[PDB]
Amino acid sequence: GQLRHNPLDIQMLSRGLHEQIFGQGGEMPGEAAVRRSVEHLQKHGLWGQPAVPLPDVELRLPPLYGDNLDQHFRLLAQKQSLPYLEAANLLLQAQLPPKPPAWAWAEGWTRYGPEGEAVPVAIPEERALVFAVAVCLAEGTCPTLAVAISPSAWYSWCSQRLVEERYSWTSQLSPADLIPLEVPTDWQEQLVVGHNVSFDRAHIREQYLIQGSRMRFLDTMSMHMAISGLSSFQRSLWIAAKQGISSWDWLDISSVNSLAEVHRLYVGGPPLEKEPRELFVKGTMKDIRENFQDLMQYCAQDVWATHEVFQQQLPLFLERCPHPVTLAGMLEMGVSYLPVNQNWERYLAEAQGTYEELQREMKKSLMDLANDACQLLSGERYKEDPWLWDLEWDLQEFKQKEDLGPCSEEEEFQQDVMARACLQKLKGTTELLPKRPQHLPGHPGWYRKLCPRLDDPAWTPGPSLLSLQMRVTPKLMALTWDGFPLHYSERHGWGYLVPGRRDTQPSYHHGNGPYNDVDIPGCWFFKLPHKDGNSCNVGSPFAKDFLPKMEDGTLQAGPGGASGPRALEINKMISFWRNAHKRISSQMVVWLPRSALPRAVIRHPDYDEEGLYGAILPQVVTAGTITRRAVEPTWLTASNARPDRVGSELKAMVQAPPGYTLVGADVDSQELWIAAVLGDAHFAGMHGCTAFGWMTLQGRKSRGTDLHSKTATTVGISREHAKIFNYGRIYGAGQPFAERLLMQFNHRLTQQEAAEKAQQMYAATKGLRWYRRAWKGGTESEMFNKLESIATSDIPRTPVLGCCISRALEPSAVQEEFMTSRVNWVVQSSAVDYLHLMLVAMKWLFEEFAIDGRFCISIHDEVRYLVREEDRYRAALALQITNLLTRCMFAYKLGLNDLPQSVAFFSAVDIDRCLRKEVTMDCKTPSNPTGMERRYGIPQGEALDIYQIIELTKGSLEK
Amino acid sequence: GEGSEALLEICQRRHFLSGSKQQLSRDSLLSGCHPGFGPLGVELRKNLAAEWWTSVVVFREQVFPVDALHHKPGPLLPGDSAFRLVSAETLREILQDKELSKEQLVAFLENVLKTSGKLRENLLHGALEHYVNCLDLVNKRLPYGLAQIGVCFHPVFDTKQIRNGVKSIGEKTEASLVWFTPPRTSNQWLDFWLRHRLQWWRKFAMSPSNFSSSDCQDEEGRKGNKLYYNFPWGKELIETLWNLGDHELLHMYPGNVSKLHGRDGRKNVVPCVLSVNGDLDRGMLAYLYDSFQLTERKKNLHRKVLKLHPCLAPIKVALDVGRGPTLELRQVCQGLFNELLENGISVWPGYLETMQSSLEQLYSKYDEMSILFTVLVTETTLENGLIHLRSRDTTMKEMMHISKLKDFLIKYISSAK
Amino acid sequence: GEGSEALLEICQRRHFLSGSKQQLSRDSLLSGCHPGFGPLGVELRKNLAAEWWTSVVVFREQVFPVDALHHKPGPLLPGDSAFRLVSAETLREILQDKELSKEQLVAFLENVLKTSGKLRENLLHGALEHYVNCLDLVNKRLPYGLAQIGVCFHPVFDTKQIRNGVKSIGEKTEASLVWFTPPRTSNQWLDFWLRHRLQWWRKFAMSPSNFSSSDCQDEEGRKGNKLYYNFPWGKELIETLWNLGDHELLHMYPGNVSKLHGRDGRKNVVPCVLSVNGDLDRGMLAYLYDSFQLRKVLKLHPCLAPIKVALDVGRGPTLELRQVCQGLFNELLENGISVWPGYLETMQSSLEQLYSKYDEMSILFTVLVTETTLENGLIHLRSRDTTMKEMMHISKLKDFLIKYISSAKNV
DNA sequence: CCAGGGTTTTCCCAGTCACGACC
DNA sequence: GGTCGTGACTGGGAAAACCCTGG
Repeated sequence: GQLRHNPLDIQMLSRGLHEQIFGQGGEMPGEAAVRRSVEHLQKHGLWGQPAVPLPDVELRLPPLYGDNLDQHFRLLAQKQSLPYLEAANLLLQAQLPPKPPAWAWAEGWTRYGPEGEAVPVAIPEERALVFAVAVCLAEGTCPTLAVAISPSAWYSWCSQRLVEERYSWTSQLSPADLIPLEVPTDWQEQLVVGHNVSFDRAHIREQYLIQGSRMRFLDTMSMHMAISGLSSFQRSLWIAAKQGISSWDWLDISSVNSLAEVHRLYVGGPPLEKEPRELFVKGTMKDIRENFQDLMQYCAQDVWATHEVFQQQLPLFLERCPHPVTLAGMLEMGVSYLPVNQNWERYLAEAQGTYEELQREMKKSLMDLANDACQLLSGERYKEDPWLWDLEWDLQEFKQKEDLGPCSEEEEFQQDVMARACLQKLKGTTELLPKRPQHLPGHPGWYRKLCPRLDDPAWTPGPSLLSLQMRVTPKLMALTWDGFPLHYSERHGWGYLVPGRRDTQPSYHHGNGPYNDVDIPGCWFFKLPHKDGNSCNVGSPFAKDFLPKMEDGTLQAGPGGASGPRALEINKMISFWRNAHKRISSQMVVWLPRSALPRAVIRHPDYDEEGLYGAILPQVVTAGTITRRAVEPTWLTASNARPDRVGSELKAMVQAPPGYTLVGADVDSQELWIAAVLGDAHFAGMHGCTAFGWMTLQGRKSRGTDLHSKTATTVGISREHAKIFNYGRIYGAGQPFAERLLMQFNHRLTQQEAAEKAQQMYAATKGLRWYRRAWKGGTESEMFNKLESIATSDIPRTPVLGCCISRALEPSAVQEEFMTSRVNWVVQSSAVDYLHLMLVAMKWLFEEFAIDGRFCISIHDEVRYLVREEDRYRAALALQITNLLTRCMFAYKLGLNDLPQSVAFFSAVDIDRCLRKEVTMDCKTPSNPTGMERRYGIPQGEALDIYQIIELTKGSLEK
Repeated sequence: GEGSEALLEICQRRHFLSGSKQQLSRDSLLSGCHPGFGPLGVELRKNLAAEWWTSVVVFREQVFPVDALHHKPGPLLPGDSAFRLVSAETLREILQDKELSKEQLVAFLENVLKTSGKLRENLLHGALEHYVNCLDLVNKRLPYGLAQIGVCFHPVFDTKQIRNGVKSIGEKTEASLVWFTPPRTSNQWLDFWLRHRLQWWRKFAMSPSNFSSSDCQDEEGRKGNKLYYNFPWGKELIETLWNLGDHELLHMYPGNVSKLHGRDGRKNVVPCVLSVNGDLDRGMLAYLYDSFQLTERKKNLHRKVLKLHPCLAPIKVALDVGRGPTLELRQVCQGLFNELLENGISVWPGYLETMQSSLEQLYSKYDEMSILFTVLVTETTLENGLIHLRSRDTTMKEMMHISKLKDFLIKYISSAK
Repeated sequence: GEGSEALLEICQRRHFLSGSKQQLSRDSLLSGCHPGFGPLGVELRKNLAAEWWTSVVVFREQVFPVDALHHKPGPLLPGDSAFRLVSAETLREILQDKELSKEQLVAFLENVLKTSGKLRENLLHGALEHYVNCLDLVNKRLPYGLAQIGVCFHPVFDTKQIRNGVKSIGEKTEASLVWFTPPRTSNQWLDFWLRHRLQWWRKFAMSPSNFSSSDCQDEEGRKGNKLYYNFPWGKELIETLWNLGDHELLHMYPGNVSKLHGRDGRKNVVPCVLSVNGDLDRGMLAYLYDSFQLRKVLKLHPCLAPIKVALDVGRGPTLELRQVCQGLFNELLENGISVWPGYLETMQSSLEQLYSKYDEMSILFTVLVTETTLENGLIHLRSRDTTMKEMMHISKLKDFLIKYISSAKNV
């Protein structure tokens, strides 16, 4: 029946599914390839181990266009990007009218005529635009000025915050405080290119309606990254070389992502201006009022530069990215939407409060020891302190330029007047001493810098500028590693001093040292271990990696019995929110009023009238990574959920409005699967051709043969170590890395044998190198050879959709350098194209069956869609069939004509009301000690598998 | 104990608590039967009460103060174990009149028991007596709260000192908050107030880790919490919170339900009562214990000092005179004294004492009193207007201009919070 | 009589006095049988106590605080008239067992009376026990004084309503001052304190002429002076001054007489005791009675008023006005001005009615926020004393308020 | 008798290194 | 391996407060 198998006994797709999705017939592999593959697998001895068959799945698909998978995808992509490319070419080939004479002064939009006539048009009416937005951050995040360009003429928009001067404005943004840039219901859809368009997008008025109007965007920064981008190391070296290894031609075919540098790289000409006054970054609303003309001129200059880059760039992008699916997906990664209810403000309050209280606890614990350290200055008691001796203990001199009886009432008044006058007389003696005040003299040198100066507006009493990272904090706490006092040198980082030097080496100690170069005679300076190897200096003892060292007895607080462990526990508590508090609290929210909410959301019983439901539009650079990934300052870097990190529930606070539920999933072992499938296509085109491939696909993690376990079995080390080594190897690492990590995980193995162990371990995994040169005899030799073949080609296209690598990484310019970056680029760019395929398929499938759906976020592998409550499982079925289609297409591009069932469907299409890793976890955070059902009352979502989905949905897509 | 003994010694010596060492037992201090407090102790309690009142009533728009009569006149519910208040005039008339009988005496005692008043054991029952009027005050807007600081009387049991069956009457000053909340918002406000109280007690503490919270339920299953302090001998209950529900509220006015309904938006409900009561005296002793370091790490740490939070220390600054013209310097010191008094700063009149104590001795004496700063006016001060300041925590000597002392002190006290 | 009843009704309506009209007896108010004061009354008493404490303890170096417990344990001298603290358990147990005769019951009652604790009637007794240590506090230098603002308890024998020997219990809060002074210049100190307290009481009054002083002498010859305020129905005691002499001190510690001596100059002598005692509750009533003039508005002195400024929201969008009002409210609270958060109420009562209501509550100034406030930054401000409406910059409201409070204080 | 030449001190800002967040 | 913030520290330059010079 539906059950079938491959020449390597792997459960493939069902007969109905395979017939629908693979046409009919194919050039099946020959017996010679089978014999070679079997011989290979036997040689490594991973052959035969069967697995419990996965249940057969049947599904009749909606009509698949074209006469092949690739043709169907391309037809869909043409349908998706038909209007957007037309508008893009319309704008690219169009006469640009002359710049306006003088920018007018009227709230909102204003149209500028060819001769300079100015007319306020209610809304722009053009199919394409290039947009620059200006934000006066001092007076909030409301947008201020907009100058727009179009085929007709320039357009200008100014906020009310510049025209009229009210007393105060609402601190929470309303939809009325944005720009009316939309086409209300001769054409449909519009394209607004721009530089860092995500920044410009967030101030567009209609992009906050959840109904999901038809519009897309293109970031020229994304295009530049995709075309002539630079890595982190590449960017650093570019900047350094401009300020003042071989194959330096790449310095001439790339630049950083600032607008001026891109202008120089593409069109060159005169260097763009900068406006050094930087009024928008720092200024005043009245100041921007007075200097309108120059600032608007700079905005229009930015618009013109962006247009120049876009026009001179768009043909090149298609010349290097000739698959329409790539552009179509790049359109859909920039339309992210996240809904946020009234629980946002309470979240900020709770996070800030918890952070503040823990900060106060830590700071007072430090200050207590700080103040007591002053009492070691009198009597020269600083000298004998084993820890506080080398700090600054120098004072500063103050600069300079009987009986009884009651009283009569008149006498009392006279005495009061006399005393007051005598006091006021001395107040005039100011005519001496420095005019600029001194800052706490008398206190020792170390103390004065800790305290703030009284001229500071936010001054607080005492040494309140103490954090655990300060170089004097550990000595102020007097930490003693293994009963040896600490010490810091900038030549070898932190460390501990062991007394016993008579002028060498220790008599009775071993460790990272001694280092005779840093000499404090009488002792030796060893080095604390780090998680990055001995070549790195330990920067701050109060670090995460020292948490095991708190309890094990190796590390002692010294001047405490329990403060130390509490100190590092508080450190780990507020570490994340310390960094994230700026951008987390700097986000924009447009609380959509009840008027603009959908009818259904209001009709829903769980709707709240007093509550406020709003949304956030993430700023995502669609291609900000050399691997063409997305870049988002906060959400791509947001902690998921933990019970020991403050503010770690940020993702969970993203909640659907009433009447909507989130539907999402996550790819499984994506990088490893792509490596395996590439290796299989390279060897014989059969799945499981390589040992790595079988371990990735049919590997039995429960009992027996699997990728993570098998490496451990060969080496003989713990499973966790083997997994770490395998991830490092797929990222690309050498033998010295392996030997260092092996010596780290076990101090009982000597390097003399550790080197042999590492070389044998690598030989088993990747294999040796014989000269015909390539990788042969290794369990993963085929995939490494395939990756290097793709990387070292003259024009390395992505294996899947053929988007060429960034021209700064071409072999013609780098040659035998940056190999690791390119080989990683192969896999990661394949993954990004895979995400694009997923998104385009999802868009088509949701448009085909009139599913009311929207995009939540594309967190690399993850995909989350926001769909209405009633058709929640229909969206799940759409996602599952999308996964099937995209994986089949991925296999077909390499040429394989079959796909295993075990990967044919998503493992868990999660339905939930708040984004989190699992629908089950309540994620009781330190800022929400009770729980989500108790602080905000969300239920645990339902997670479904393919069989459950087809059973609930009857395996159909219509209503 | 030795550290605790030293702390009790200091609190007696520098006039923090009043009484003799026999009366200064831990049980006496905890039970509400201590002989009294020293003047500095009264100042400390006043400061703590002021901070609590600000943080609870001042910064809440829906909370109002309430005053409970110190006694509850009868007739009372049967079974009450509270003491009875009897006028001495009635007893004098009873004992002087020789025409009375045994039966007349029995009838008189029955009448006294049936018609006697009681001292307040808790602030809650009297607080509810003002619910109708206070509800009218806030235009029937629920939630709303009533607060009150004052002394409540409790019984004390003992076995060693009690010879002739004498049951002692103990007094304790209590801060009570009655918070009337909609039933849907029971645990919401309960947790919120627990968090706020724990933050308030941790805010002024030198070592907040010794403060703790613990959840506990009553015999009826209504939710509650108890907060403790880690004394050198163990935790002591310093504050309790209970979700009383509505049993007490319905029992107080059983007549009609329509008078006691409260509005939560557009709906009228009978509200649930959250009662928050804390032990001021125990907390004062606890802050005294917290301020004193129990040194048991650096072996060379002398100078017993009382690191009270600056907003709670009883006397802010102290003045002294050095060598120079006594009359002019005294005029300067009196001027500075009046100036610092006019700005809400408590000042210790140290320039009046004629003892020529050594400077180290005076520094120790002012430190034991937990004085934030030591101000010294000398001949140079009359010369140019520079004054000295010895910070309690730092013990470092600095100089500031004499007109710059007022602003520095006010900014210090304000921003310390 | 109508005016007094009208004023009592006003104080009851606006939460100065608490309880029902029948429970609000003028005799009950004077004698301390009142059911309690309203929250506005609580704030008024707090302000009065603040001004008394500032005027007495803060500004004089020889006055130190003293804390006396509310009871005095047994045994007690016979003839004391204070309420006897009685445990109901023993009375019930004695009632249950009738085996004891009349004489045995009398003996038990006498034993209990000799061993019954008492509630304090005046802080004077408690202060003397603190004379030794508090004397040690000033290095034996005289004079020095003690003070304690607090409440006492006093018996009330209402001849109007007593049938079954029912004596009520009255509680009055009084401020005490015990000035241990050398005998040489005692009456000079007496005169100083007397004039000072007359000035203090007249300081906050609208018509200070209604306050008066009078001299008196006890049975033992101790000179004394007493202050009275002219309530509409008559003069009532508001504070008493007595030259107690040294009877109490000598009685207290009958052994080593030298230990209780005080150092006056170069000699050691027994000091004379001066007593200052006044009913802060009755003074609060006195000020309220003073404030009534016929527009019924309570013009309590600004330094003692319970509510200093009131806020409201005018016609316009609610949320913006509410946010601005909350900001202003927080700023005002942060700077030590007590405010009324009237901006929450939604009842569309007329501005005239609202002004009347706030004035009857003794509110110094009234701030209202409307759309024009968001337009330009001027807030409508109403003067209680002048019935004139002033528009002032919303930013500068707090400085104007604190200046008004200070200027009232120094005048 | 004061403006400045040169002196010094102090304030500030670009860069550097270690750290901890999602993949 | 790629990517993003941060904070503590630091060196060098710019702004502001001094000495005695002399016509």
